[PDB]
Amino acid sequence: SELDQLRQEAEQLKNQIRDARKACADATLSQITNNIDPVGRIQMRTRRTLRGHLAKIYAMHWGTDSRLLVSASQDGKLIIWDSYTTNKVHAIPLRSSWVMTCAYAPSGNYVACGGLDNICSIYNLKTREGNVRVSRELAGHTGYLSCCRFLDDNQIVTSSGDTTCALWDIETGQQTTTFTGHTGDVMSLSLAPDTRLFVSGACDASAKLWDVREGMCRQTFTGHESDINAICFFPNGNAFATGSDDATCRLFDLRADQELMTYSHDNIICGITSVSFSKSGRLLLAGYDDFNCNVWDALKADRAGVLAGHDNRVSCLGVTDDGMAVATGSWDSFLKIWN
Amino acid sequence: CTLSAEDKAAVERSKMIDRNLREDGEKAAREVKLLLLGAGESGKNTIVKQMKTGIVETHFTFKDLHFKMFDVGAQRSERKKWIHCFEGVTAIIFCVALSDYDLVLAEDEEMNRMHASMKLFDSICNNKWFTDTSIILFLNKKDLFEEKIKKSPLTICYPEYAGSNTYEEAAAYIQCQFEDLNKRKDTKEIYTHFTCSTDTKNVQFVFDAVTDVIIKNNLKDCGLF
Amino acid sequence: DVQLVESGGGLVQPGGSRKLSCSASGFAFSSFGMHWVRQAPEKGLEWVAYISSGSGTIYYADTVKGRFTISRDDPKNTLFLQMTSLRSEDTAMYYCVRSIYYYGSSPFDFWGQGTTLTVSSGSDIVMTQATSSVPVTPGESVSISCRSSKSLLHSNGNTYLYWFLQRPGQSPQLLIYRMSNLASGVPDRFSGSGSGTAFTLTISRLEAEDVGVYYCMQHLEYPLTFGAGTKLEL
Amino acid sequence: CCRIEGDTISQVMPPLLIVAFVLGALGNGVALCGFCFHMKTWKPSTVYLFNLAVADFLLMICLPFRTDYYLRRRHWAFGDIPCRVGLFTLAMNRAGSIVFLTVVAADRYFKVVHPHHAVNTISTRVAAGIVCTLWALVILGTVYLLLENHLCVQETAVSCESFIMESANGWHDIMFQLEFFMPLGIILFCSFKIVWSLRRRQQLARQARMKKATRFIMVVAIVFITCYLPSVSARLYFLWTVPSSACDPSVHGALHITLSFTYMNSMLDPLVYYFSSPSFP
Amino acid sequence: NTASIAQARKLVEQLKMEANIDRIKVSKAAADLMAYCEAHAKEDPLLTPVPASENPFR
Repeated sequence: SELDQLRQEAEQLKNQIRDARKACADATLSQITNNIDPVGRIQMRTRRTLRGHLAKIYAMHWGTDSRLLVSASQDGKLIIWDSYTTNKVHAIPLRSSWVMTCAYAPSGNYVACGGLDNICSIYNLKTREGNVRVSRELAGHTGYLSCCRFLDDNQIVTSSGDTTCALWDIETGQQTTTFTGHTGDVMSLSLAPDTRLFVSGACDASAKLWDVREGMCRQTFTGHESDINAICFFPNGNAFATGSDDATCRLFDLRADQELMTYSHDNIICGITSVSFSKSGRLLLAGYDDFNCNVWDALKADRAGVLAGHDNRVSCLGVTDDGMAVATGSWDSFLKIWN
Repeated sequence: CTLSAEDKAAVERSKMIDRNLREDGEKAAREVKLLLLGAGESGKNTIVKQMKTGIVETHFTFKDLHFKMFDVGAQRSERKKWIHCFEGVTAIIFCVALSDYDLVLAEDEEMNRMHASMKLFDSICNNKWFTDTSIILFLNKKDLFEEKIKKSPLTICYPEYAGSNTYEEAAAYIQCQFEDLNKRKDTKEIYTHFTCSTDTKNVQFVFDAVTDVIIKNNLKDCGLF
Repeated sequence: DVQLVESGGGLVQPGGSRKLSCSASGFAFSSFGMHWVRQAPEKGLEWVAYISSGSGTIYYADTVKGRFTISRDDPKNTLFLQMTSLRSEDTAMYYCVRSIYYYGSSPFDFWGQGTTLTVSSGSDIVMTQATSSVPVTPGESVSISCRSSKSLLHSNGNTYLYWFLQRPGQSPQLLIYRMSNLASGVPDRFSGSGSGTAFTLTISRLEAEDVGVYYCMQHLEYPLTFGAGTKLEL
Repeated sequence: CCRIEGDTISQVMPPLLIVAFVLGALGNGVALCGFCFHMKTWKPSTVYLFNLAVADFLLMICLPFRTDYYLRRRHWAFGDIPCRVGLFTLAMNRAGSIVFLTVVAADRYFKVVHPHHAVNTISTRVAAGIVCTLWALVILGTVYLLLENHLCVQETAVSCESFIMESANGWHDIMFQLEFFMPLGIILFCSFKIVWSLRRRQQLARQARMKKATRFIMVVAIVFITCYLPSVSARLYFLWTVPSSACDPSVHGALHITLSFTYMNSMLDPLVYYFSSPSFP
Repeated sequence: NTASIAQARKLVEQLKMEANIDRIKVSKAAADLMAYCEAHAKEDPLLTPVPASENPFR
């Protein structure tokens, strides 16, 4: 039987990978980091409260100008916020109200969203007509589209619930690159700062590092015990952190190809919806199901602070590109800005 | 106050956007959200044409009441990752064929379509997001089941069934077996209706169940409930 | 395409009443605030009236306030300027101007072709241009300077300075909308700069396509005041 | 102007009104805090219940002075202006309590017997407009107490009363009687239709919740009647026997004691409207 | 059921390329992340709060 021989070879390869990871690990991040000063207590106050959504807010994204926001809720409305003045720049009515992701273009020209309609809809913000119209609708996913991220005005990577990540060409609307290999539904997505690689967290308790220009998985990261719902690169692009339903955040390194540190507490038992990093990467912000965001010392696994003030589950997180503020969205139809 | 002309005009635009958002929310608050569920293509389509590829939107108005019925068919993924989106629906319309008690699902060996429907109903009814959400259970294809129960007994489906091979007793037994999967009888109600291929009063049953759910909601507002 | 067509102009006896219409097509008329800007035969842009989106805010120039009436009907995309008691100084070519206001928006971006109406026979921000007409060689850089009585820099960091170019026999177009921001469809050879009350507009590698009268307008506070107009010749 | 010496009155009123005041004050304080602090968003029904609690609370605040009046053998030692505002508070908050019982009952009637009416969709704006207008008409109907004189002295026996002296009072008694009858009719009709409907729907009535809900729909009418019918009864008995029972001691004591049941009703209202509901915090 | 052989070959090829990856020591990666955190610590407004004059959300 060739199938049993190939299963034995796959088991041998997995054991070789595990042995190479074990032999390459000598001193953990705790053992080197325990000799530096902690960050103390990180206290943040709600500076703005963005009201106007009427259903559970499922996603958000910050602008690269660190002032403009976009948020998605089950109202069927994509509201673009001026976070400095608490002003609604745009309100985009959606064809499908079951939106679970939204992205904002780095140029600021476009907004994507997607959800249970299996379609990433690109919206042209800066039109000659003065309204926000659909640029195009990207179809081809057979499952719910769980995350989308703009590379530029013409390239976008969309995570989806068909156990498949996909890279699209917005000029043609065609499936440029298909990323396959995940067993469970892919729930999160995060682009590298140079947009050369990206990581995806799925429901197979695994994270995979893909290359955009070759379209095939480089490394696979395991260690979680439940469905990964959040993922985010470290700011230099050489590491990333995940968040799953087992109330643990794990930090993984691309070069070491290992898990470095678990950010978990005994008093936290609920799942993690959103994971975001600060500008320096020293603080890891994670949104949980117990209605608040916990700031973690990303180098020491210490609870640096708690961002409490949401009446329902914190579903989405976002730190501005200048690191000035963190914005938490939640199921109680509110967005809050913190400093 | 300490605002420019463009700042004041942007604030005015934001207030207009807030006004349109409030009107849209008030329009959507009077609509009835229904989640349509069932094990495969069993009776969803006949029910849909009786009132009227990702999620399917079905819009119909009955007695000056607008209904939003969502079909999550062909969403072949983990249900728990998107079933919390329908936490605030008015009721769940669960469609079950009565004639597939002896048919096989053909996806798994020795798998019954009826038992797959029981397992899906057990997962949906006792879900954490549907603790207080009522279920309008529809038992599709009663005439086909009535004419085929003479040829094939129900004991091949339920080994512990010892009643007569009649339509009424076995149909009541199937309804009781589906209602026994509700472990939250103190906080939710299951409405069961038997529907034929061409049955006109299906909408009225949905309207009555939705009206009972709306009465339950109305009471809470007065605190009375 | 975005188009604004004006109508209703003509010869009017003094003290008469006429109504101007501005039919809008090719854009979402309801979401745009709308301005009336007239230009007398002496070649000077003058702001007349403004109506916001939703008709919630209406402003008038001090010379037409209580005597002109601006209104819009968003169902049919028409802007109205009901004028009563017309005197000889109202003889001007009235432009219907399109302007939207949000963060990063470009107001005064589209101007209509204008309708010509003929009448027979203190605290404002003064906008000053030192040069009224200068000759320029094509292919060479030119600078148009503008000054303001009040500082146009606001507390929010925006300097509300607008640059308009009006070619001969054409409606004015927007070039720079906040003292540095290049407009849409205008070449990168137009650049604006300045600080406080001193302003400049640089046109490197000038062509015959740039020949016209250049106006500086402030949008810090109403009424909106234009410059005298710097004309480029040769 | 009469000299009644109902001692018994001075032996029952002080502790009765002390208990009514303290208990109603505690209940309404907790209820008002709950409505304004913890209930994150309001709905018209909450607005009505809150206004009812407000009316009863204002009855509670203006009680301790009347208690003393009753301690000092019915002698108002606080001058004229305070008694004119005391009677105004009592009457105005009585009429407010009745109006915000009738509005709660009619709101429930529409929420049960007509759940698909636009009247259930109106937002807190029109609810606030309704409640403000209701207070406006209650105030306009009870201001006459505040633009007149009621205090009377009989040999250093300062007396201050409205419902219990004698008159037709310029139709004040007819307002009194139509101030207990029309709300009675509305409350009974609304409760009858509510209970009858909830019974008709047998798939919902079998729950415990709809049983308790109907029990309380009847309890509220029972409490209203048993609290307001003694004072009305005594007043009508005095009216029909005005010549015979002119300044009768037993009749005067009866009126004084029976008006103490309305204050007890306002005490009871939080226990049957806020504490009874398991959803309110 | 012969189509599973191609899936198994693809899986073992992915595992074979994933095994042949040069890995630096976890101490070196930990020191790199620590150095990146220390180099940008002053320019982190969330970690090191800026004064209210420099805070756009004041």
